[PDB]
Amino acid sequence: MKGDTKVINYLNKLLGNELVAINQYFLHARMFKNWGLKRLNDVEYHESIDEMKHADRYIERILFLEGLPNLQDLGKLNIGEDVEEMLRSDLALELDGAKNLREAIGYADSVHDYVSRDMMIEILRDEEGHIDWLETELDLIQKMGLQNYLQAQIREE
Amino acid sequence: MKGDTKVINYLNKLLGNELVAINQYFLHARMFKNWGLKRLNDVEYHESIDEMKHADRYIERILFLEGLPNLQDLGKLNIGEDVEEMLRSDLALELDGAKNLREAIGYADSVHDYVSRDMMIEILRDEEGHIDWLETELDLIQKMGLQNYLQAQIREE
Amino acid sequence: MKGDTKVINYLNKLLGNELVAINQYFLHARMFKNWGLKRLNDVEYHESIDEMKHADRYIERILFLEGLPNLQDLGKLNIGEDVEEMLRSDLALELDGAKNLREAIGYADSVHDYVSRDMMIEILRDEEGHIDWLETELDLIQKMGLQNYLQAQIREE
Amino acid sequence: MKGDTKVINYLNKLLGNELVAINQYFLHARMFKNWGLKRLNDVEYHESIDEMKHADRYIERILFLEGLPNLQDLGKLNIGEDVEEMLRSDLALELDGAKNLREAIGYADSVHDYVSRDMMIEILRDEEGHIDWLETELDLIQKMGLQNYLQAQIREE
Amino acid sequence: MKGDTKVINYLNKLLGNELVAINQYFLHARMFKNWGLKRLNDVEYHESIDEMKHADRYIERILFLEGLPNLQDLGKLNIGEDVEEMLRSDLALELDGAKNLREAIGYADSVHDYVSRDMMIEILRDEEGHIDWLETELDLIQKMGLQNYLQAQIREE
Amino acid sequence: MKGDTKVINYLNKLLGNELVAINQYFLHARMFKNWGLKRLNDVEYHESIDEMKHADRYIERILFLEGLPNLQDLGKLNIGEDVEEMLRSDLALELDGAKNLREAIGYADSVHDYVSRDMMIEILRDEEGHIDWLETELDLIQKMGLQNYLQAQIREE
Amino acid sequence: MKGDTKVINYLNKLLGNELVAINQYFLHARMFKNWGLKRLNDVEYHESIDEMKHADRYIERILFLEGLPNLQDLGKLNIGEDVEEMLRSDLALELDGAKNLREAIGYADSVHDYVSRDMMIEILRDEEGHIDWLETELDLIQKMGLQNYLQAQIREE
Ligand code: HEM
Ligand code: HEM
Ligand code: HEM
Ligand code: HEM
Ligand SMILES: [Zn+2]
Ligand SMILES: [Zn+2]
Ligand SMILES: [Zn+2]
Ligand SMILES: [Zn+2]
Ligand SMILES: [Zn+2]
Ligand SMILES: [Zn+2]
Ligand SMILES: [Zn+2]
Ligand SMILES: [Zn+2]
Ligand SMILES: [Zn+2]
Ligand SMILES: [Zn+2]
Ligand SMILES: [Zn+2]
Ligand SMILES: [Zn+2]
Ligand SMILES: [Zn+2]
Ligand SMILES: [Zn+2]
Repeated sequence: MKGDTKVINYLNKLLGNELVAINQYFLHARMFKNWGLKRLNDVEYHESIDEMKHADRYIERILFLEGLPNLQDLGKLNIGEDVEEMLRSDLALELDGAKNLREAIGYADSVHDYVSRDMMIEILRDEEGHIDWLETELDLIQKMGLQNYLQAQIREE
Repeated sequence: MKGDTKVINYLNKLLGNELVAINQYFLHARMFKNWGLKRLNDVEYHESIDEMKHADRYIERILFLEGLPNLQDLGKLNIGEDVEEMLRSDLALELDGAKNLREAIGYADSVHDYVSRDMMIEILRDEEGHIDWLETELDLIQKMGLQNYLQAQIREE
Repeated sequence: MKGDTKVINYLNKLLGNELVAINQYFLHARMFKNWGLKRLNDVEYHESIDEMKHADRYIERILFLEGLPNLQDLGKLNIGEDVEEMLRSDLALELDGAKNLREAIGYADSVHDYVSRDMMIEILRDEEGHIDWLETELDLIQKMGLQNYLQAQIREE
Repeated sequence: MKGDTKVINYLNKLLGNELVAINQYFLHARMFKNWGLKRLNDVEYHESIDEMKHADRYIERILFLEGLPNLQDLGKLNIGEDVEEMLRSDLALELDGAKNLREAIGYADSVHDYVSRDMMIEILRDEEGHIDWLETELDLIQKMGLQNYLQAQIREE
Repeated sequence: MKGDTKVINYLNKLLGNELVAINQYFLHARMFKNWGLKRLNDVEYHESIDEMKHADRYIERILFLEGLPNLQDLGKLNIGEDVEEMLRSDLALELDGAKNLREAIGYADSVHDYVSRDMMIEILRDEEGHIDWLETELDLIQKMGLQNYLQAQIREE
Repeated sequence: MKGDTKVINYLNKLLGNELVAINQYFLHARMFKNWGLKRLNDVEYHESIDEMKHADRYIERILFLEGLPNLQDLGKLNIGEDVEEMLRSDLALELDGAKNLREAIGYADSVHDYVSRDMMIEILRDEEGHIDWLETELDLIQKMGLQNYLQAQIREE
Repeated sequence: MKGDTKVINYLNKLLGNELVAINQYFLHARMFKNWGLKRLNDVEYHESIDEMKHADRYIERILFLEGLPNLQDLGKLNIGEDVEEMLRSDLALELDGAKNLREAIGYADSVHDYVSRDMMIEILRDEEGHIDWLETELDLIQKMGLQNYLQAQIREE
């Protein structure tokens, strides 16, 4: 069913955001796992899988709309070297992604692509969940101190 | 069955205390949940449901005695901005509540409303349990320090 | 994640509507139960619980958006003294609430708060169910007459 | 297998009767559900479904006989505005349809289409059950009065 | 254990109230069953049994206190001839019995018979439930009229 | 609850679309079944049931909004005579219906009927699935040729 | 445990080959799904998951050896527009990848990194499975012709 060209361009842009987040969260999860921070590996691994499922939904929607999914153009990763810097980099990426989502959702409504919009709102709700988790962990580091915070990560929850 | 007017007035006063406590505990619980303090969310939410059940018991008893439950006049909430201030505010509210309960219990006995009295003694028992929990947590903060105490709240028990 | 100030104000106003509805429905449920109208007790009790669940969603959303939930300012209850008066008061209240809901949903969209919008649309759907139930009962009183209507309430459904 | 032209014409006539009855019973059922008359929604929905299965049987039989089922020419619905008027309209429609069935059954026998005949007799048996249910409900309205009658419809059977 | 003489006298007075109520409720229940009012037979039979368990508790307590249970002096029954008169007679009897219970409870406290007191308060709680059921039924008769009220009694609940 | 008059008009137009689609998908299904194309019978039968469920949602919504469902005015069927023509006819009908949905969804938003809008977006989502299925089948016929395509339809999936 | 620098570089190169394969196979899988070729969607999806699992083993090994996994530099995708082109492209990618693997396995042995070698031989055996499946499918297209081959993909296996 031929979709609106600019809607397909926005979906490719959001797919590009999910591709960056997949790699960044998956690498962060295995860095945490290597350091023995099991709880953080578990959450970040599951965050990584959520972004993979988001990428799948964009890929299928784009193809349904008769566009060409662009899995070629990976954007900048910001890996970071310590726990706080890693979580802050994830959070910055998420806030940028939500901004792009909000734009695409408004546009999709104005051209009456309500099914693309409905899918993007469900994805945005998941992203707000990822944001909440990141903001909360960053705050906990501040309130209990990094040493207590790291000790809390060693067992799976 | 027409009840004593002053007993109905005391029951409405106690109902009013429960209404404040329901709101204060429920909001505290969701504040803790938002901060990622799961154990405190769990306990405060259950303390909140306990007060809801107390409020139910007063409402039914007042109607049985042919009075008019007053759910309109909400007393002052004292929310607080940090863990210790919140728990201290719940404790202050509970202690004021137990005082009113003791007074009503004595009076119900004087006019031979022993069933309203039996109900109030059971609620007072529950309130002494909320007080015990609050006092103990405040003492733990002091003994282990705030950072260790916060760390201990992040997993459910 | 910092929310739009006016969205938070709308959320607090809708929360205020839920708090009124919780109390009014709960007290009506127990009045019905005291009169031995078990079926009306059951339905009104379940609507009060639905409104409690709505209040909880507003509270959690306001806190996530970094605002202050206002559980202090209870609006006017209109209790009523007989079955038809009580149902009509619940109806007027629902209709006023639905009006404020529609206004907030439109505004959430203008500022791209699509998750708050998506939440409030699910709550609106629930409110339209409460309205449908109230309007239907009111029409049944008219069609079968009050005595038959009361008779049909004495057994739980 | 090439069927008799007039038999196919009769089958299309009866299919037309079924298509009117599907819509009329379905709409009556949902009108009853909207009014809170659950018992009547339940019966009329199930009659609607009976008529749908009758239509399916005509369609398949016409196809087997190498004819063209006509689902295009919808006959006149008579919806009605209150319970008695709705039931009486369903009854008039069923009586008309039974008269057409009797004629078609006679004709199928004279051209030796005994399988079309046997199908139509099983459908006529179901229609006589529909007529019996309608005649009985209308008589109950008279005997107990409309107010008691409507009260009797509010719960599922 | 030798009990207080007046406490035993009060226990025998209350036992006497129970013995009247057993007979009156049992006979009312069977009168209702004979008339085909099954719901009322069911409730009144179960009230009869409650009173029997109350009597058993008085008998055992008087024996433990080294007193002589008096099952000889049956007080006045007031049976009544129609549903409302029967219920109103049960209610008057229960109100009288509650007044005697209140007096005995006050007295047991002043002589430090706290276990007799605790038993009597549990019995008073059950009696207030009996009073509530009666008051509610009598009000239902008024609100829906006697004919609808009797119709509502023909099936078991 | 009194709905917006133009919303009810749109709901009636959409209902009219579903009614055409019910009949056309149902007749196509049984034509495939008669031809021994069991796979196509199964899919088209399930699409017809999907449109019946859509039609039920429109009817209940219009009644809730105090409108009159119009099941009388059946639009034009285009049945077709061979597999490819029938599929193309279903596709043209679906695309016209999706255009009407988009218009109604926009309008519903402008008058704040967010629950009617929410219902229509779910239905649109289903229609886009119908569309995808039809487009895919039509492309398969071209890719593998009609003879292989027919062969693939004889067994149930 | 500090690994050999050139081993880590080989590991990063092979991880790069997996990242290309994950994307190419996943998009191919969803392209097949869109065309209604379910059997091809299923196999290519499961091959993509295989590559994801390989990527994970490289990442974990590189971190264990204290190197930095490079998930930033994505190599050239060759997507293709029809089934045969897409399969040939996956085949070319696989053969290039197996070449890089053979080279790395040899070198791991020269520097006594036998655990890296053991991991890479297991991945190579999986890659030879992917190669076998692709060569086999390409040969089937030529032996049965593309129309029959496409017909054979529409049902899942
Ligand atoms: C186009 C990019 C990718 C897409 C679309 C994608 C997609 C998916 C999907 C749909 C699943 C199934 C998840 C579920 O439903 O449970 C999955 C699983 C998985 N993915 Fe990816 N993924 C991508 C990239 C990656 C990358 C780069 C890694 C690198 C580690 C990875 C690692 C995994 C792992 C370990 C699993 C679980 C496999 C298992 O044990 O079953 N994925 N992926
Ligand atoms: C008049 C004031 C209230 C009364 C009398 C009341 C009463 C009740 C009662 C009786 C229950 C059932 C508890 C049980 O048996 O487990 C309940 C549950 C609940 N209440 Fe309230 N409540 C009141 C106010 C509130 C408020 C202000 C909130 C705000 C959030 C709230 C939130 C809840 C929640 C989330 C539940 C659990 C419902 C569930 O099962 O999911 N209540 N309440
Ligand atoms: C009119 C006179 C009385 C009648 C008609 C009556 C009748 C009955 C009946 C029909 C039962 C149920 C029996 C069964 O099927 O198991 C019962 C139970 C019982 N009765 Fe009576 N009774 C009378 C007087 C009394 C008195 C004076 C007592 C003094 C204690 C008494 C004590 C009990 C007790 C303890 C039970 C068993 C209750 C339970 O635990 O379920 N009854 N009676
Ligand atoms: C107003 C229009 C129609 C409406 C509203 C309607 C509605 C429905 C509904 C709600 C169901 C039950 C679906 C489920 O939940 O599984 C159903 C079933 C069915 N319908 Fe219709 N339908 C309509 C027209 C038709 C027509 C013209 C046919 C012609 C055959 C038909 C044939 C059937 C059949 C065979 C079933 C399944 C019956 C069974 O075996 O239980 N319907 N319909
Ligand atoms: Zn995402
Ligand atoms: Zn995310
Ligand atoms: Zn309390
Ligand atoms: Zn408390
Ligand atoms: Zn609500
Ligand atoms: Zn509501
Ligand atoms: Zn029929
Ligand atoms: Zn019929
Ligand atoms: Zn007793
Ligand atoms: Zn009693
Ligand atoms: Zn549809
Ligand atoms: Zn459709
Ligand atoms: Zn691989
Ligand atoms: Zn491979």
